[PDB]
Amino acid sequence: VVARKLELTKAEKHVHNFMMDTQLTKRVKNAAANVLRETWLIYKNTKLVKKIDHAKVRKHQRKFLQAIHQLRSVKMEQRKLNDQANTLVDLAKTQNIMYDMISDLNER
Amino acid sequence: QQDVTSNFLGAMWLISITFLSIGYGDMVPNTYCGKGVCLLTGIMGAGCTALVVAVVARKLELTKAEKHVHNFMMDTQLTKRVKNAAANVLRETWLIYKNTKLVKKIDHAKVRKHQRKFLQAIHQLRSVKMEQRKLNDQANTLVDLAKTQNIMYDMISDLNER
Amino acid sequence: KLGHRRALFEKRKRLSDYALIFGMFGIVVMVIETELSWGAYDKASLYSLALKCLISLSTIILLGLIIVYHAREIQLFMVDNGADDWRIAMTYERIFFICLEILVCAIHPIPGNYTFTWTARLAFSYAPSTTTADVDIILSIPMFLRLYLIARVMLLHSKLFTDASSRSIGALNKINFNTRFVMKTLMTICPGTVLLVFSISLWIIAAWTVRACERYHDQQDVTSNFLGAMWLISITFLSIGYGDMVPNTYCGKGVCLLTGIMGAGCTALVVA
Amino acid sequence: LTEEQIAEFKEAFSLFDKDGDGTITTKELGTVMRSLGQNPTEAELQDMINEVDADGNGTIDFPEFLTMMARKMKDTDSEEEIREAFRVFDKDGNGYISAAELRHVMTNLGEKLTDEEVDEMIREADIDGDGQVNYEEFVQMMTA
Amino acid sequence: LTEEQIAEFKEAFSLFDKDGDGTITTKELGTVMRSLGQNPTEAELQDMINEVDADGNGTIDFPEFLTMMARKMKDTDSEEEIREAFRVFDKDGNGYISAAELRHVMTNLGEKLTDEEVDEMIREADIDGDGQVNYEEFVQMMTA
Amino acid sequence: LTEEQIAEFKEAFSLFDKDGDGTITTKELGTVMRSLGQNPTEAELQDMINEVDADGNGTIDFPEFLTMMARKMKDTDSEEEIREAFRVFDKDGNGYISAAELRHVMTNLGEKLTDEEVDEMIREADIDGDGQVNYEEFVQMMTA
Ligand SMILES: Cc1ccn(-c2nc(NC3CCC(F)(F)CC3)cc(N3CCOCC3)n2)n1
Ligand SMILES: Cc1ccn(-c2nc(NC3CCC(F)(F)CC3)cc(N3CCOCC3)n2)n1
Repeated sequence: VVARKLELTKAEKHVHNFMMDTQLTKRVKNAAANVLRETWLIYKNTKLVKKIDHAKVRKHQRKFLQAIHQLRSVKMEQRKLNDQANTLVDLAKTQNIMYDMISDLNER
Repeated sequence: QQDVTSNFLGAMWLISITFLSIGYGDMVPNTYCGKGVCLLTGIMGAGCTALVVAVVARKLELTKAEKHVHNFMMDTQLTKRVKNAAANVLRETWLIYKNTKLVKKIDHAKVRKHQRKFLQAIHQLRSVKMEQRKLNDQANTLVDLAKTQNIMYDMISDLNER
Repeated sequence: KLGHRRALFEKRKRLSDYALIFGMFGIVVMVIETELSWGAYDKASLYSLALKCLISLSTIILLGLIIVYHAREIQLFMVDNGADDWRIAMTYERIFFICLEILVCAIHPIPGNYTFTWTARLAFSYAPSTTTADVDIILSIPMFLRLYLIARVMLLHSKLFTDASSRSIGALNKINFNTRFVMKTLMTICPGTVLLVFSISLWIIAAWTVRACERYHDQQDVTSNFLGAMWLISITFLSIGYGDMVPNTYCGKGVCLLTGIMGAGCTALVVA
Repeated sequence: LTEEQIAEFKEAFSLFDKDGDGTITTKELGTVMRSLGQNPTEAELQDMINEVDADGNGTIDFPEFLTMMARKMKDTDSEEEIREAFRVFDKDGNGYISAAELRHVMTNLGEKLTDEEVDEMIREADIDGDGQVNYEEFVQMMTA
Repeated sequence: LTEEQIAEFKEAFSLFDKDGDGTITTKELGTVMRSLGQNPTEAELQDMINEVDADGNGTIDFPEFLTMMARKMKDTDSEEEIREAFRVFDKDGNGYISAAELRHVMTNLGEKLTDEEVDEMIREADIDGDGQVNYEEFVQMMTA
Repeated sequence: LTEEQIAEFKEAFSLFDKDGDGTITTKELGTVMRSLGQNPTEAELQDMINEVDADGNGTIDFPEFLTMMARKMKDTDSEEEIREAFRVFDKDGNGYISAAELRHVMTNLGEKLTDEEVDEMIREADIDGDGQVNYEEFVQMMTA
């Protein structure tokens, strides 16, 4: 009984997906912004400065990998949602429409 | 008075083995308050066990992207055995024919050994082919239908229109 | 660069094999020493030192091998990610795990002779008991934590998770070959073997551990009996009960709790 | 390159070929992917082999295969990671980015910069001379 | 209105529009709803977009989008519920109900009234003059 | 053949021929397969009929399948198994194998022979005069 009652209904999933997507869209942008910032700042500190301070360059090269990993993880989480979101589409709803269209095409 | 159930660690152990439904050990409450608390713990544990049973069956299943690689690995591993088995059966057939026809004197121990290995070769080939069929017909069942149905609907609509 | 990568892989694998060989020897010698000390010879004999110096030497060599292995893997990281300085690879998580490995692998019963006072409350009768114990009992049992090297050796020696083409296809599909993936794969290829090996191994290990703990405060030979411990572990794993056998020490109760939790997990898995 | 790796590639390189003709086919790949449980579209199947080619014939062979297998086996390549994180903020998809949303995101969206750094970044990468910033040219220039 | 609400509404309006043009398309809505897991029909999408609109064409913008957000946050204890209450007993979709149907329903179906109240209600609702009661006018008369 | 054996297969045949015709067609078999949960294609049905075809006719009667029976209960057949063993290494499907491939597989795959045995086998198999060996006749020669 508990396994029967655990799951949500259709109308609840239809809004759960909306909330999840709305949350994920923000993180997929924060991660990209951090990646771009780290790349630019590395290039500036390694080329434009007359002298070179290696501790700062090393710290920025360390943060670059963190940014890349976070972006990749968030994109994977975003991909996982669509696979279970598109499995809720019924078949008997469009089956009748396709059958009627095929019948009309055959008749005329 | 003897410091059994008034011991903090004794109460911890009692609650742990009452939640999990193992028993009571030497530790029984002397008051109805203890028995009430133990009953509450037992009911909560009985519910939580079923919830964990439901959870594990969902958390121990591969996602689609992992299936797409699992199938590739399994197929590229089975293709080798389906060839080793055939090599062995062909070898045994050739040796049987050679030792039974192209010789002056017939030695029967060798012929019997080769006829014995022939059947094992046949059985191994059959088993490997069965595993390959099982993999194929268990793998070709996770293809979605919404995209293909939409494509067919659009094609039917275009054909009806024109 | 392919040759350099191949050489690094081979060296890392060989170091892992040597580390496992040098850990199992120490565990076995500890088992023999604990068995024979309660009997033939006491702690003041020359055999005590003669058999603990072996343990200490094995520990030193094991620490050396682990450090060399970690240096090799840092070199491999530098090759893979395209870096020129090794300080880039040193984050907080890496340092924490290296220190944890060193600390876990650097425990053993040191040579010497020290004593300790142990008070326990007897079961089913609530009568106190006082003895004098050995400090080696607190230092010897934590040595079973070394068993995590078997996982590393098996994962590194597996041909199914090593082919270059499979790694390339997985990279194209944007998935990672971590330990969760391999565990999920073996839980589908063959779950019976996985659930059987772990059960038997934990069975003997915990049955010996309870006896080694509880032989001190036991006089009537109940929980210091090997078969009694085996029966106790069997009926605690399956949640039938305790019979008339309860540990007299908190070590026994901890071991029994671990057994019970593992048993509930295994029962759910077998249900699936 | 060790001979063992070459043989390991040639095995499962002989895959995707149901006739053993020593060449690739846009239908053999479809059959293989159907066998593994997928079913991509014709355009996607074309793009899969289009993204790695150097002759324009629409057919690759052992050299290109080994070329792609050389990569796709290491860790972070530090090039695709910056290839993305632009398309996230790139809407139309032609390959140009306006010079105002860049300032907005760099000043607002997470671990924000300051005005001096953003102004310096905009002053740099001014090859185009217009508001439309070419991010592809900014790559291979800031990371050459 | 606190600027946080406006910012949230603008962030939500950024959805349904994967073009950056600031204009809701009857195909963009279909794509979004397909992403969420639904496949409405073209007529259903047309009705959904035509339920609220200001200009003649099927175009909704942020000024045309923030109108009903305020209404949908409250509890619709208004004439909206009476609309479905009337429509339950309304067989055809024209919107007219016969008087005898009201008599029978009010006098028989649940916490029944007394015939005096029903006669008074019919006399007060004698706006049609024929017997084909228009419930919209009655709704406006009752709720004002 | 015992009386019980003769009376056997009669219920199965009646199940196949649910018309009283006395002969088995290519449509009743399709109906039976659909009943049991399978939906084979027309080519597969034709091939299944052909594999038990009496001489040339596209129909099966009661004397036809008695020949097939009492053969599908003999376990090892020692000919069909060698047939699939040859077909595994046969790529195109015409029914011919190159000699070099045979040498390679016999000297490399599985339990391996030595060059003397392989050379002797090829010399004894030189009943072709060319690279193609025509294993079909070789099967008859080997199995005697
Ligand atoms: C399971 C499997 C087997 C192959 N897979 C696969 N192949 C891809 N392309 C290659 C191009 C060179 C080639 F000769 F090898 C032919 C195929 C691309 C690709 N991708 C990238 C796009 O998102 C989906 C995964 N997957 N996946
Ligand atoms: C999950 C999801 C996302 C959107 N959903 C949704 N949108 C509706 N219309 C909107 C009104 C505001 C607008 F500006 F966005 C134009 C389109 C109507 C609607 N309904 C009412 C009819 O019964 C089905 C649910 N659902 N549902």
